[PDB]
Amino acid sequence: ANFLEHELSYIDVLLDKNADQATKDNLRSYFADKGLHSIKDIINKAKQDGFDVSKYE
Amino acid sequence: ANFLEHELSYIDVLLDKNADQATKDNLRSYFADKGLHSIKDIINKAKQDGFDVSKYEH
Amino acid sequence: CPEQDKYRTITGMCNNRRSPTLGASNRAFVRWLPAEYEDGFSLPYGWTPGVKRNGFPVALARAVSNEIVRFPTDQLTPDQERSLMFMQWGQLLDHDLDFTPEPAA
Amino acid sequence: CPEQDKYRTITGMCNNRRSPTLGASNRAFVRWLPAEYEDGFSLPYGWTPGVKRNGFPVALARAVSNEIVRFPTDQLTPDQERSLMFMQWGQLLDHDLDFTPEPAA
Amino acid sequence: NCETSCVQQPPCFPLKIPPNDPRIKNQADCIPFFRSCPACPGSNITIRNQINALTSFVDASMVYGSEEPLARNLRNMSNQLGLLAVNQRFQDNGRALLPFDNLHDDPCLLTNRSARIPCFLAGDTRSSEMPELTSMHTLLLREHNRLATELKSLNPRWDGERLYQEARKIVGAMVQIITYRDYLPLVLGPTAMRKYLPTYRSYNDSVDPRIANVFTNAFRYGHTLIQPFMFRLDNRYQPMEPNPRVPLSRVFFASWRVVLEGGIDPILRGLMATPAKLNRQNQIAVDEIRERLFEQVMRIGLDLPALNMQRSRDHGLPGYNAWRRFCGLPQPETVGQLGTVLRNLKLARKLMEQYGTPNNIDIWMGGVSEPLKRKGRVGPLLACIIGTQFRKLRDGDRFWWENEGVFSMQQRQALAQISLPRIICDNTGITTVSKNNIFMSNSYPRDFVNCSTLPALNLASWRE
Amino acid sequence: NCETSCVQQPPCFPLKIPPNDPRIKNQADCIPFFRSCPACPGSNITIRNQINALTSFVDASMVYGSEEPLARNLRNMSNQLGLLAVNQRFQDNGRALLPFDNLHDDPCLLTNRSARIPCFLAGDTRSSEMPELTSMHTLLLREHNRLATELKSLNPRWDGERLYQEARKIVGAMVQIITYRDYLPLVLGPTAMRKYLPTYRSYNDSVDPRIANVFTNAFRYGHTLIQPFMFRLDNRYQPMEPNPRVPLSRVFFASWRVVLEGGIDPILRGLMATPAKLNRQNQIAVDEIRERLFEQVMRIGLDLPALNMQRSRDHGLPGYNAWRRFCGLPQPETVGQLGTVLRNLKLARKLMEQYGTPNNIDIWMGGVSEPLKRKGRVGPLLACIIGTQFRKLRDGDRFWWENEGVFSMQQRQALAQISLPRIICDNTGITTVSKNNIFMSNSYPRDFVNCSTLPALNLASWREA
Ligand SMILES: *[C@@H]1O[C@H](CO[C@@H]2O[C@@H](C)[C@@H](O)[C@@H](O)[C@@H]2O)[C@@H](O[C@@H]2O[C@H](CO)[C@@H](O[C@@H]3O[C@H](CO[C@H]4O[C@H](CO)[C@@H](O)[C@H](O)[C@@H]4O)[C@@H](O)[C@H](O)[C@@H]3O)[C@H](O)[C@H]2NC(C)=O)[C@H](O)[C@H]1NC(C)=O
Ligand SMILES: *[C@@H]1O[C@H](CO[C@@H]2O[C@@H](C)[C@@H](O)[C@@H](O)[C@@H]2O)[C@@H](O[C@@H]2O[C@H](CO)[C@@H](O[C@@H]3O[C@H](CO[C@H]4O[C@H](CO)[C@@H](O)[C@H](O)[C@@H]4O)[C@@H](O)[C@H](O)[C@@H]3O)[C@H](O)[C@H]2NC(C)=O)[C@H](O)[C@H]1NC(C)=O
Ligand code: HEM
Ligand code: HEM
Ligand SMILES: *[C@@H]1O[C@H](CO)[C@@H](O)[C@H](O)[C@H]1NC(C)=O
Ligand SMILES: *[C@@H]1O[C@H](CO)[C@@H](O)[C@H](O)[C@H]1NC(C)=O
Ligand SMILES: *[C@@H]1O[C@H](CO)[C@@H](O)[C@H](O)[C@H]1NC(C)=O
Ligand SMILES: *[C@@H]1O[C@H](CO)[C@@H](O)[C@H](O)[C@H]1NC(C)=O
Ligand SMILES: N#C[Se-]
Ligand SMILES: N#C[Se-]
Ligand SMILES: N#C[Se-]
Ligand SMILES: N#C[Se-]
Ligand SMILES: N#C[Se-]
Ligand SMILES: N#C[Se-]
Ligand SMILES: N#C[Se-]
Ligand SMILES: N#C[Se-]
Ligand SMILES: N#C[Se-]
Ligand SMILES: N#C[Se-]
Ligand SMILES: N#C[Se-]
Ligand SMILES: N#C[Se-]
Ligand SMILES: N#C[Se-]
Ligand SMILES: N#C[Se-]
Ligand SMILES: N#C[Se-]
Ligand SMILES: N#C[Se-]
Ligand SMILES: N#C[Se-]
Ligand SMILES: N#C[Se-]
Ligand SMILES: N#C[Se-]
Ligand SMILES: N#C[Se-]
Ligand SMILES: N#C[Se-]
Ligand SMILES: N#C[Se-]
Ligand SMILES: N#C[Se-]
Ligand SMILES: N#C[Se-]
Ligand SMILES: N#C[Se-]
Ligand SMILES: N#C[Se-]
Ligand SMILES: N#C[Se-]
Ligand SMILES: N#C[Se-]
Ligand SMILES: N#C[Se-]
Ligand SMILES: N#C[Se-]
Ligand SMILES: N#C[Se-]
Ligand SMILES: N#C[Se-]
Ligand SMILES: [Ca+2]
Ligand SMILES: [Ca+2]
Repeated sequence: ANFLEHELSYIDVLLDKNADQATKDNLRSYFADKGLHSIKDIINKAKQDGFDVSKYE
Repeated sequence: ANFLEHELSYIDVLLDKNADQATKDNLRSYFADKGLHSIKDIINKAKQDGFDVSKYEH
Repeated sequence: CPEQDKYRTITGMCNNRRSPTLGASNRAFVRWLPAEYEDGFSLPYGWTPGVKRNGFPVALARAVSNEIVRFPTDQLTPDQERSLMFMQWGQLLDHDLDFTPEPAA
Repeated sequence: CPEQDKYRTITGMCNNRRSPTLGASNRAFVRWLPAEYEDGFSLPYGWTPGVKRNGFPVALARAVSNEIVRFPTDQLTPDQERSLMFMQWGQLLDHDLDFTPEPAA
Repeated sequence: NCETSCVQQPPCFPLKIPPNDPRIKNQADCIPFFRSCPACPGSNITIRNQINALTSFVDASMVYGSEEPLARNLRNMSNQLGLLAVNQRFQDNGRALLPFDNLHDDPCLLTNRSARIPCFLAGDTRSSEMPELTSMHTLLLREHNRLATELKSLNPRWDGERLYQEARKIVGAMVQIITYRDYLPLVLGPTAMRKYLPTYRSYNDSVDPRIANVFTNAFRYGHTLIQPFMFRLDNRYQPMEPNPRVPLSRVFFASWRVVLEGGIDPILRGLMATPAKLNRQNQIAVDEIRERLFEQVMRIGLDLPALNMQRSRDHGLPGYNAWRRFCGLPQPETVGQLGTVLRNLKLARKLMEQYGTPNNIDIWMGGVSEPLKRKGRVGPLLACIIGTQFRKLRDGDRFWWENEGVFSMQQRQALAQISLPRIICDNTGITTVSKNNIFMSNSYPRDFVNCSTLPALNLASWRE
Repeated sequence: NCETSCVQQPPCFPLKIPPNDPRIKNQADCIPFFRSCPACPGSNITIRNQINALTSFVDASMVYGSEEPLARNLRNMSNQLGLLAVNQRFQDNGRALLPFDNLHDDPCLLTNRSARIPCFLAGDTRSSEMPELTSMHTLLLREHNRLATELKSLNPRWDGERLYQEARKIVGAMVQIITYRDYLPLVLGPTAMRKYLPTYRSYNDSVDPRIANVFTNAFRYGHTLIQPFMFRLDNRYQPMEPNPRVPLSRVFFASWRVVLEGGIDPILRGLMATPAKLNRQNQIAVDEIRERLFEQVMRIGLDLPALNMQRSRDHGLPGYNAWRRFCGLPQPETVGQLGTVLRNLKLARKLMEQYGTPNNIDIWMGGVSEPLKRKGRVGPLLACIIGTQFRKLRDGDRFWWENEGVFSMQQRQALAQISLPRIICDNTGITTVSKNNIFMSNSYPRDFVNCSTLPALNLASWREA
């Protein structure tokens, strides 16, 4: 289950306005295989598993 | 265990007044291994599993 | 296992002292090869409609029996050198070796 | 298992097409001999106080370590013809081959 | 419920019906089949495997039972004579019948309903399946009691436990001797017998004596030997009137025929003086087992060959070529190669039509298709499997009759005189029996001798 | 339960403490032990057996993982470059470290508390157990990314999936080559290598490639090779001050040392330029594993040799003589016969004092006691078991690198150039590496060459039109 620290960098890509739309959908698909279906689900999972997520507003 | 037809003959031995004392102990012990601890347990098991035990009733 | 004994146990337990279930009753068969199931581990070939075995359709057991095994029983060939007791000892012997349980009703 | 493929699966599934779990992860080890347990099927030798193995007491593994394995570590013999990388490749390779899970507390 | 439903839901694996079936025109029907019990039920992780409910050893557990409660129930516990229990309602011209079992759904009762004769109780649950089998069960019961009686006379101090065990040990040895001296050479033939069963050295505790899963299917080669009738013969080896030739589909579970149509003697004579069916490639197995198996006691007639093939799939058995390779035999890839292997391109074409490759041929079907070794009744594949199994059962049996310490050298000299004809003489009303090897001898009067010509078992070395 | 309790209750099988133990004075204490998970839990019918959580094949599953979810978590999914994921907070003089794992109970955190460096994430869960191990994991991570990078440049149309698989297949082949060409001959020695690993013919689908239960214990022969220190060396192969020789009891789970005490290069140089411990009959295993195993992260120091022997009992393994017989080797009954077999009557006397018969000698103890085959580091018993295992892994592997159809004949000619020294040159700041066979070469400068002298892997035959 546990959110992994390197997966925090994926949250950045998904929020990068200039990140490619295909690139985001491949990450969205990756997180959907783990039961995380929005960016809000991803950020909340990272919070619960112990990561500082305060930089996401 | 279902009660077996040949085990009816053991009920006869246990009731034979002139049957050997050790012989009855052998059979008492055999039925005790099954969880049949009286002759009432033996004859009621024989009833439920299909055989007539009224032919023994004293 | 007793270190000395005189007779076989009923279950077959302790015949082999180093591995005492070996040949004893209510144990798994040994496998001489790896098992071949539709799913790798459980489902028999012919369970799932359309699933092939090693690139080939699974043949209905009854079809195989119909086309291969069936013969006109008027053609029956008696064995000059074997009694019917020869088949019967096989079945009696089989019943000393293996019974495979199934579920009931 | 797909009829044609190009890469290994991650799990090892389908490497062997006739028996597709063989060498795949999360499966039982194969045994080259019958297993030897105190009770025939489950309990290890040394489990029950006083139960012998093949007519002899079971030795505390720590006692065997104490009496046979221990040595003054400062007298260690270096291997002239092997690097320490030779041990390290063994452990890395072992980690390609087997991990035996145990229950979590 | 697998017996009535054609739905494929655990634990049911019913046999589907092909188009243009010669019996079952309705493709929505099926032949019933329950999958064998898994060793580890419910498991994701394990590779499914089946259970042997019996002792693998050749120990006459079909007489004595393979579990301790059944073993007690089979014994006569009313005295210290060390006897097996006998039928309390019926005898066979004065001699013991097997006791009756108490099954909640008794198939034997369904054969002749007016007769009300249930299935017999024995060491193995299948004792009633054909009366010829029942007769052999009965013979061994009698032999035990006869031996127990004779040993009691020889050793008056011996208690019931000692008598039972000593008799049991003898019966065990007799089954082993008959099997390995007389029976198996006629299955395997001389070459394979020498190859798989070389002369006994000694007990080897590293020989695994378990039954292999494949042997449960391979040893059903014997289904090819089965004749479509039960034959009964009078004391002159003539037909026993009025019903000398009963169709097999009318003897399955027909325990009443042992009890009421004149006991075991007519059946044993029939077994001795009738040939087995020959397995031929165009005549593999008879319609009494292929079309009408157990049709008296079930909604539909089963197909025993089809069951065998379904059962090998249930057990996850590899196909023919994998077993050929296991046995060190050529593995044919093409129809032409399979033709060479079978000496029969026509049969090869039929097998390839059904299976598509010789890799997929079910072990029974492939096994029984092969031509027979010289003087054997199996081909090389089945000879390997069967021979390998029986070697393990001998060499991995700590109580094998020849193993140092099981019997004295005198008891062994005595046991070497046993034979199945002798056992029949000693426990039936038959006074003329097969000569030679009983399993070859099949023709009255040519192959027959008077009982008095045969050497008895001398129990003098059991004195104490 | 089993970590802190000395009560013997399922699934715990603690090792009891003998009287007059040299370390554990308290006889009421114990060495912790959890029995390995049964394949069929709770069963009265089945004979208990253990599980392998990994692919038996030599497929670099310690890099890629043995389960699909782990395998995707180890990948860099932010682009189509086909890369493995790398640490996002730390580098090693510009190079990738392994990503950090997220464990509920992280042992690595307990080694240096101020440092707060958790265990690494890898294909296998044990990657942090020694930093030397970690270094090898890190090396192979880098080599994957290097190959994926080079193939991207060679085949720009290839997507992330294709790049990852092609790199993965190459890494797999490199592990197989180093294993069978370089490593195993120095384990088995030439006689046993010829006997158990004759020249590859072709893939055989009737060879069972499973790991045998016994191999899990037999292959722990390598515990006899372990040296009581981690050695770190600078770029002149001199001791890296301040701590060039760390006791092993201070490196177990010490992931911080890779991150904060100067990366993988000093550890790899140490591996290359230090000898292994020789296994001798009177010097079987060192006190850092026998007395202090994992003592930094646990209530008590474990005994790895004792664990091995307890583990063989847990797994129901037959004793020494049954395995000798299996292998077709004489079975000694008497102390004198065991003296002949061990070429060592004194060791034979010790073994018989403990076990009473050679039938009961635990397989590891018996295995590692045997004198070594000429030019090998195991005796005949272990060579049979290990040799048989690795033959099955080669011949029963459909994707073995030599098998027809796995690589082109050109890719095979290219892969035959690979070596572990070359891999080190390509993925570290090291410019001088072991010559020869890396596994024998152990002395700087005698056994060392410049990286420039070594042939690189030419990927030109992976070009796709
Ligand atoms: C493909 O590989 C298989 C398997 O090979 C084995 O493993 C590989 C890794 C190599 O090490 C080989 O040396 C091994 O043999 C080969 O098939 C095997 O062929 C041999 C020889 O034909 C078979 O052995 C025969 O076995 C007969 C049956 O008894 C065996 O099994 C019982 C029960 O387990 C046992 O008690 C007995 O002792 C035997 O082991 C036996 O009658 C006969 O004399 C002979 O020993 C072996 O069984 C085969 N195994 C399998 C799994 O099929 C192929 O030949 C090989 N083909 C190639 C390379 O083309
Ligand atoms: C007591 O009986 C055992 C078992 O014998 C087998 O079964 C009986 C019924 C007969 O058929 C025998 O012919 C059978 O061998 C004997 O032990 C076996 O001895 C042989 C010969 O030394 C051993 O074979 C060796 O095995 C080595 C290891 O690899 C084998 O296993 C792998 C793993 O499955 C397999 O891949 C490979 O093909 C081998 O089969 C091998 O290096 C070597 O070349 C040779 O094949 C065999 O392993 C032993 N089995 C056991 C269970 O220990 C005893 O010799 C016998 N003793 C006496 C006095 O009779
Ligand atoms: C009168 C003779 C015989 C039968 C009637 C009969 C029937 C069966 C049946 C129904 C099975 C089970 C089928 C299934 O897979 O559900 C079966 C299995 C076995 N056979 Fe049969 N058989 C008769 C005769 C013989 C002879 C002569 C044999 C051998 C020489 C023989 C063998 C076997 C064996 C070993 C089995 C499997 C037993 C198991 O349960 O493990 N049979 N037979
Ligand atoms: C470099 C240091 C090594 C260790 C630290 C270490 C430790 C262990 C431990 C703790 C186990 C489990 C013990 C138990 O039974 O509870 C263990 C098992 C295995 N080893 Fe170890 N090992 C180190 C190093 C090596 C080397 C150099 C080996 C081989 C060349 C080696 C082998 C193995 C194997 C195969 C296992 C079993 C793996 C499994 O779970 O299946 N080890 N080791
Ligand atoms: C037990 O043996 C005695 C003596 O042979 C006999 O009278 C009795 O019928 C037997 N009983 C059973 C159940 O076999
Ligand atoms: C059925 O059993 C009775 C015995 O009570 C017998 O007379 C009759 O002939 C049997 N019927 C058949 C079909 O043979
Ligand atoms: C993925 O690759 C890019 C480009 O190399 C890198 O900057 C990024 O950190 C990587 N993400 C990982 C390894 O999680
Ligand atoms: C622990 O780590 C700190 C910070 O990384 C380092 O300065 C220190 O020397 C290390 N040693 C200890 C306290 O074990
Ligand atoms: N009659 C009887 Se059991
Ligand atoms: N016997 C078998 Se798979
Ligand atoms: N595959 C198997 Se057991
Ligand atoms: N491998 C074994 Se038991
Ligand atoms: N004994 C066993 Se698997
Ligand atoms: N230290 C010692 Se032996
Ligand atoms: N039991 C079943 Se599918
Ligand atoms: N024999 C039988 Se079901
Ligand atoms: N001795 C006896 Se049962
Ligand atoms: N072999 C014999 Se009986
Ligand atoms: N006809 C006859 Se048996
Ligand atoms: N069946 C035939 Se040819
Ligand atoms: N011809 C042949 Se396999
Ligand atoms: N070879 C043959 Se059947
Ligand atoms: N057609 C046929 Se088999
Ligand atoms: N074979 C003959 Se006749
Ligand atoms: N069997 C014969 Se001829
Ligand atoms: N699990 C146990 Se003991
Ligand atoms: N030090 C000691 Se033993
Ligand atoms: N696990 C099993 Se059989
Ligand atoms: N930082 C990290 Se994974
Ligand atoms: N070394 C340390 Se904390
Ligand atoms: N290596 C380990 Se736990
Ligand atoms: N990945 C691929 Se084809
Ligand atoms: N060269 C090699 Se494996
Ligand atoms: N081959 C060798 Se060392
Ligand atoms: N740590 C040290 Se020296
Ligand atoms: N344990 C420590 Se620093
Ligand atoms: N083991 C521990 Se705390
Ligand atoms: N065995 C011996 Se020396
Ligand atoms: N003991 C010894 Se070397
Ligand atoms: N070398 C590297 Se990232
Ligand atoms: Ca038996
Ligand atoms: Ca692997």
